[PDB]
Amino acid sequence: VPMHPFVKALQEHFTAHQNPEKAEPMARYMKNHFLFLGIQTPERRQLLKDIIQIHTLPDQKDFQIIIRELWDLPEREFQAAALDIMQKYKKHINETHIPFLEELIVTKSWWDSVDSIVPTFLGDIFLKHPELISAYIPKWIASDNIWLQRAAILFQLKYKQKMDEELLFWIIGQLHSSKEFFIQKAIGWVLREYAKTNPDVVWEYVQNNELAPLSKREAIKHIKQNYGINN
DNA sequence: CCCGAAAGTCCG
DNA sequence: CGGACTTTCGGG
Repeated sequence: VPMHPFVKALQEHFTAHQNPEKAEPMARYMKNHFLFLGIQTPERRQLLKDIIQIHTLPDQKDFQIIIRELWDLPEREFQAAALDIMQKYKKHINETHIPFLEELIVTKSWWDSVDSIVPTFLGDIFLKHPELISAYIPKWIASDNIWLQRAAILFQLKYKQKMDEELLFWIIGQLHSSKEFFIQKAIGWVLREYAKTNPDVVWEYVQNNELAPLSKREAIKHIKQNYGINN
């Protein structure tokens, strides 16, 4: 069965505008886990737009198929484009897509893809269906996969006043001993971000609970100005 | 334009 | 460890 024509067209059009000179530092930035064509986001967005203008966005029946086929291509720009395309199908994504999103998180995994899946797509789903959080988050924390663990930490990133504080701090407690940079840093990020909404609660938490040095430092990067640094 | 964010390197 | 600095991207 041939590649979906929309995906074939995108592959052809991206490849015709590849930049091997830029591809080398772009690949180094992601610690050489992926090949790159060398196309940065503004042009990549336009090249996708070109193909949508010519071919139209595929019928929603093929949405998951398109994403998978792009996910399976070697160069990282195709996963970046896949996430752009998923946003165009946003209104069609719901709680039944959580396993599909899980599988994107644990394949071709790195911070660039995972951070574009978790606080937005999964965040929105669990905001609407908070009763489903306990069907997934305990498994993610217990798994060997650091990107599912990072997903558990960051899905509430943008919740602001809708943050479930007890849940957030419980998740962080489960993962606070991790020696993995991407877990320590995710903990720092979500605390720093939530501190923009509720600085008193984050300050109390970090002064009175164990965290990796990196996590605490990142958490209070801004709010330490509000409370001061004791001698 | 600006600022803040994932990262990243380089150094003491 | 953590500070100083780097580009790229999202967003006000």
